[PDB]
Amino acid sequence: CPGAEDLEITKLPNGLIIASLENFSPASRIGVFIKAGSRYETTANLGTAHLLRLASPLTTKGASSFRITRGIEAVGGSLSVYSTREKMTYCVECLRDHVDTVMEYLLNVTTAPEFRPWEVTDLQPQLKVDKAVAFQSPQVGVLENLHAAAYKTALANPLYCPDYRIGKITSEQLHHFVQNNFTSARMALVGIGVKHSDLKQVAEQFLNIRSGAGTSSAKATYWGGEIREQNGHSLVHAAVVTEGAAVGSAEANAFSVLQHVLGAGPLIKRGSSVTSKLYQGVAKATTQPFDASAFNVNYSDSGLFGFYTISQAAHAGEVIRAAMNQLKAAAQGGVTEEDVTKAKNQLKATYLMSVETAQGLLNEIGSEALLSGTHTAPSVVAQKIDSVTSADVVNAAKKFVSGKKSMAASGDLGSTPFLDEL
Amino acid sequence: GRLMDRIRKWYYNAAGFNKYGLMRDDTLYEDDDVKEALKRLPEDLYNERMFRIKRALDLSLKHRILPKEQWVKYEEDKPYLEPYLKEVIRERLEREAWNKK
Amino acid sequence: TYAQTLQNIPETNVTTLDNGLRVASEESSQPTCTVGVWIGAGSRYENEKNNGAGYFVEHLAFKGTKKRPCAAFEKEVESMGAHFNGYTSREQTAFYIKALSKDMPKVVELLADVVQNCALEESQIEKERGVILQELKEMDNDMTNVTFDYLHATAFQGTALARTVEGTTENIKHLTRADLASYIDTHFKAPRMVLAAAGGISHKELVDAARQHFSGVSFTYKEDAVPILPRCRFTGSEIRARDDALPVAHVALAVEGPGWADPDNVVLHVANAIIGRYDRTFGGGKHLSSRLAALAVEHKLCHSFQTFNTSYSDTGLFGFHFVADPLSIDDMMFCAQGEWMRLCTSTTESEVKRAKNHLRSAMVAQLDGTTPVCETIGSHLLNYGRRISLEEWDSRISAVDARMVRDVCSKYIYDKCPALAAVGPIEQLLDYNRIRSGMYWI
Amino acid sequence: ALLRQAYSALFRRTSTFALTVVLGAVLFERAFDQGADAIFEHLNEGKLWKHIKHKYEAS
Amino acid sequence: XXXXXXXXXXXPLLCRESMSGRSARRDLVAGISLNAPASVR
Repeated sequence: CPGAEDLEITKLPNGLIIASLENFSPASRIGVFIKAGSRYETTANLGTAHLLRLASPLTTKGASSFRITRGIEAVGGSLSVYSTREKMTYCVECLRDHVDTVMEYLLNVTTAPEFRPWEVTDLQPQLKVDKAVAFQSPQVGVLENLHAAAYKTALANPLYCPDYRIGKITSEQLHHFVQNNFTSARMALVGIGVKHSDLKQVAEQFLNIRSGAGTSSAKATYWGGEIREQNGHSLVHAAVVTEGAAVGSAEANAFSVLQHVLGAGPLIKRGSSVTSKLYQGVAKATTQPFDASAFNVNYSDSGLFGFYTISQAAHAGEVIRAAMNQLKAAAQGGVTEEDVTKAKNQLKATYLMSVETAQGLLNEIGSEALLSGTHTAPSVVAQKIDSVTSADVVNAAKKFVSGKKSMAASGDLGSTPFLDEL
Repeated sequence: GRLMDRIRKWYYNAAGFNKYGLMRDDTLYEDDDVKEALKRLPEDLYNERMFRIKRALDLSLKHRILPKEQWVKYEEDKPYLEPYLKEVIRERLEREAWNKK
Repeated sequence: TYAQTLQNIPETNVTTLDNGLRVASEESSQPTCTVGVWIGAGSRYENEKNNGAGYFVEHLAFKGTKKRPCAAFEKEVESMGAHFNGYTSREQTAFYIKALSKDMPKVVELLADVVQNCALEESQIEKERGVILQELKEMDNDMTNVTFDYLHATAFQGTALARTVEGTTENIKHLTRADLASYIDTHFKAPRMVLAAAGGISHKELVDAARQHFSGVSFTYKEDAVPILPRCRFTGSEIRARDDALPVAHVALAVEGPGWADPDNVVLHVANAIIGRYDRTFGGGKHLSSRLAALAVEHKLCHSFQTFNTSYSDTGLFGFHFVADPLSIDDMMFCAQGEWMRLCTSTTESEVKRAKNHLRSAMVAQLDGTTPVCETIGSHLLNYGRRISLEEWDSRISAVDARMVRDVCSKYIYDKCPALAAVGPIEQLLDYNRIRSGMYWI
Repeated sequence: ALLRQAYSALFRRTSTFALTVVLGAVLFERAFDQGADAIFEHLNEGKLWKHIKHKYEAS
Repeated sequence: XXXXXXXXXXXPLLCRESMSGRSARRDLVAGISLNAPASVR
């Protein structure tokens, strides 16, 4: 009766990664991590990555659009597609028994779509809907405009399909995108609550199609732009970033610590942030309610770092300038050796409880197994983080004040400062 | 035994919708299945079907037909809708079976 | 195999203190953990004068204690990478902490400090006056929120359950430090509290740190006695708050539930799983198994619909809620009530064989993490008096068949006068009598 | 508890409601007719052929 | 099999803490599900 098991990893001749782990949980969760996304779109096929993840329930070469939804729901299972600008995960959850059942539809969707022209055409207007509900949160507005103002290509491409290309994505563009990117050396069959010998058997004696590395991406050229949206909303969102560090970078951990030094989102419900020098530093400058956190993204070949301020209209200027000064003062040395250790503690915490969930665990395993075909022991990831000096943090702050900034802000920008005013 | 081909080719000419310049699938009665299959047709094939039908309609009100030269040959008849119609039926039979079990 | 992994879940340990406080834990090998106190207190325990006091208290829980004021308390909690969170319902208040498994004893001390030695600074209260008054204006634009409050306001009209958790504007305006302190002393008492924990925590060391910081024994029998709340009367009624300028309309319809104790609550969840839920982002579309969802897609009946079985101590609310355009309401309500009758009349074994599988996957998904396990544990004791393992839930669920779903639904739904809450542009949906006649004969 | 006992059995399912009305109309007809007939004949004693019949049967 | 939905069209939160937790911890994930409301982070 159940005990402590190890995580296993296998690399097929295909270049395919199989990262499994048995935890004896009554719920299995299998995913297919793929290096796809809008990062590989060009001006000719914009939005084909968005339509692609909406195209999951469409007919496949082995399962009808009917049987996919009906067969999965027949066993309480669920199918979902999460994707960023340069990653694509196809997940399935179900009871331990009906793994093989739901595994079929998962395999059919990712490795054998048909993209029937009439089904594709009928799906096109869902782009309008899915975008409209996601854009209800003002952050996705400036966050998409940020990448547009930060880069020139690849990462500059929007995560949600642009309006002008809705209904104008061909069924052939979906086929080409899957053929060029969903290749074996770019994917990983990652499972949880499954024996490795089974997950391995499935990946080879069922899963194949185009091998190799396929279409590559033009590495992200930096721009440094200033996109501003005037929409009269009483609240003004604003983001200011420079080039950060990539995934698996040396300066990667240094920025994450600087993030918690400045502070990233309250840890106490309805609570002020004391550890946050950013939250506090702005609070001294403005009177009214607001939010100001540290912003940090790490991509494969680049990254962004800075601050995001949700503030009132006329007090946007006060908050933004104050939030800027906090990174200036942080670069001028204003970082206690305890602040680092306190941030290195907050960070080691955040990481650990994030992997509590089934989503967090499968993602964390599959993320690394996809890029660097290994899983790092949680003790060593705890080593790599607190092996960051106090100087490394002040250095990361120095790079912000020095580097070329790119700003995205949407709201009533009547009192929102331009980028050449910071 | 080339008998079956003899009989089909005979009926095709005896039917005489080729005199109107109509394909076999043009004369298909549009029930729920045919209606759905038609909506799956590519633009070009659909716009062409539309003209052939409107031409047959115009001919019918004239009580005239096309010249013998413009009659659709039996071997030149394109079953353009039949592959679509078969999948529409196959899909439906699946649902009807899946809703009983 | 699934059947074995249920049997092999570490049982939840329970021990009781001198003062009646219960301590429960689910020990795993987690470097992190969640541990807090689930109190049997809410807006039902409140009344006309102190309505929303427990919510006013919830605002002042994290704002510092006697031993350590606001500045120190927030700084101490943040530094250990620990997250402090909580809530308050109509019948249940909770305050819990997410932290490393090593900080467990310090956490319990931090928890015990808030529930007992809360500061309630006279100056701090005046700040949260405007804070809550803003959260009221902000929640007032949540149409789903406004509807469900209205549902309670008319279903349990004239009783304690008809009150909102946040309370009146007048009450928030005029609540005193004395009123707040009174609520805390009256309700936050050891026997009505459960110290739950889940993660890499030794149960023994949990009850030890608990034994230390949860001290004082009660003297009389009264302070050992847990109050028996006065019953709440259901009313076949409706409340229609009309606003045609409102973009989309919200409608909630419900019958009276059985209560936490009743084993029929399991069947009602199986039945609710059959109809399920939907919103226009459900990729399944027209092929969804849920009949109401399929009809909702085929005829564009609604933006979203959900079914709920909100249970309370002695009662509940079995019903559904949907969001629709001004001219799709009547057809949506029509189909919804039709599927209700379909439950009582036509429910097939094939349908519940799916519904059971969904409910199985649901209750397991409910326990994904330390906090949702702690939430279950803190509530299971507070409502059932014990922990119900997933193994036991499965046994109850697996015994559900179509003949049973028909009976239980016919018992709570058929020919019953429902409660109706309707907000927004609501002309197409009209007359209670028509809605009432939709309660019988499929 | 007739008002309840009648509801559960007779008035619940739309079927038993109809069967109640059908059988209720059968009972009502026998009852009402005999009743009204009695009230009318008693109000007119010695006036109907029903009464003065015997006076003319030397058959 | 879990998660709340929404509804809008095409063609407030004004207090420091009830609109807190939003400023992009990371950046922007985009989730869509066969039977679950479209996620967004």
